Amino acid sequence: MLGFLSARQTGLEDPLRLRRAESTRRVLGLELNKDRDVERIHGGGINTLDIEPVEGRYMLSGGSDGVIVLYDLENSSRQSYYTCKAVCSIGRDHPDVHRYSVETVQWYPHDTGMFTSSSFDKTLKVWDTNTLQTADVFNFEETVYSHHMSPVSTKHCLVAVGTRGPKVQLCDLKSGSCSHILQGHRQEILAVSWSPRYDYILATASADSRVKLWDVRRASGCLITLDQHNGKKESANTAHNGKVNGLCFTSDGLHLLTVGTDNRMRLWNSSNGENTLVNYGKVCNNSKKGLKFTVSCGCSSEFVFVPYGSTIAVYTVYSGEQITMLKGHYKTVDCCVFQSNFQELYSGSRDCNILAWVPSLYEPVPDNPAFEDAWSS
Amino acid sequence: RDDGDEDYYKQRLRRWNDAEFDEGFKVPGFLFKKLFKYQQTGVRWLWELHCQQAGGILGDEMGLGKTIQIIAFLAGLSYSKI
Repeated sequence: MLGFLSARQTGLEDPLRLRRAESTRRVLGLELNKDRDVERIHGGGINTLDIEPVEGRYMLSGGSDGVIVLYDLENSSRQSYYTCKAVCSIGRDHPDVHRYSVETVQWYPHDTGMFTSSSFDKTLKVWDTNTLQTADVFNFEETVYSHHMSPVSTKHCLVAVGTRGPKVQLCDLKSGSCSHILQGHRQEILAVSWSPRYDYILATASADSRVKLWDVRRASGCLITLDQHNGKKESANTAHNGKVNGLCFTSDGLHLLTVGTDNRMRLWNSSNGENTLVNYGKVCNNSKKGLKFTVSCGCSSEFVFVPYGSTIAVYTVYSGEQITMLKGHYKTVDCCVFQSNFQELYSGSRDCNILAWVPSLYEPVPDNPAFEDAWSS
Repeated sequence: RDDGDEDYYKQRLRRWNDAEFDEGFKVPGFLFKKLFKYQQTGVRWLWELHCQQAGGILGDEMGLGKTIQIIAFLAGLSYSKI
């Protein structure tokens, strides 16, 4: 610690070294709400979370009852153990409320004045953050399992939505569109995620055990249908061995992470599509819906936090070793988000509470009355 | 007659015997001067469809010249050897 500081002011080590080292140390020291608490307004289980792309201050949340609650995640008070209050909530009284369970929500990249929520009521809604009303409503024939917006594209505002139908739907915020549709899948599309490196590259995961790398501009099918055993190469080339219900690109976009109900997790090269043969052990996954997970950014070695039953598992992205299990929840956890600036984690589960995982090893120095054994003598 | 006959084609050959775009694409200069301004736009628009690997409908109502814009893009593609 001190050696990292001294090596910084002296100039032996580049200043990024201490930051990456201290960042990865915070992730390893993650523990429950030592100085935090999330205000509970979700009557049902919480399905999704998203931190704003800029300034990472307000966090959306979508419950199983349809209410969507926008949160505040910094200590406006002097005292510690602050409670993460909710600036606003779109509840039952709202005229434009999701009648049924809202599956995933997302902040629009490049500004915080608009956010999109998609529910099981077969609709994707565009919202105005300031006025808390809608601007565009996109109805769909089948239920909606996921939707993603490109976090890096500046030439378009396409939102990719995967429905229970076997064919991807590409809606454009600019104009209405809602007609561009990608064919090549066979069953329910449980996860869609754009590539942070390439603007027009999209990954779609569906129940036919196939993940396809698409190019939206491309007018002829898919580019790569990822296979498991890297044979010579569709109605074949199964990406997993069951139902692929997860998708998370790495920080730089060079590799793809997928989770299926085969209790297996795989890391895939983004360009060619060959799997990198990182085994990850057994990753428990019985979810029949979209499973949301995240990957750490700005650390020495990237981490991946994937829901694991009633716990969250932390793995090294490339090494594939199990770091620790964050046993905090009582029901199954379905969404986890990562606060890049502060190396904190927020977990939404089905016990109707968002848990905050904050780095430990910083404690007040006294001059603990509860920390003693009471054994008789 | 068409070039279906090899002998005929060879006979014709014996008888017979530069703007750049963003991605890198050059057209024969001796042909670009023979078209009009709108035909240049169609050639650029057609090559714009080449970058995205998507098709297109060229709906210029008759008399504007449909063959030339296809040929100029086709000839330019052969010249550039992309």
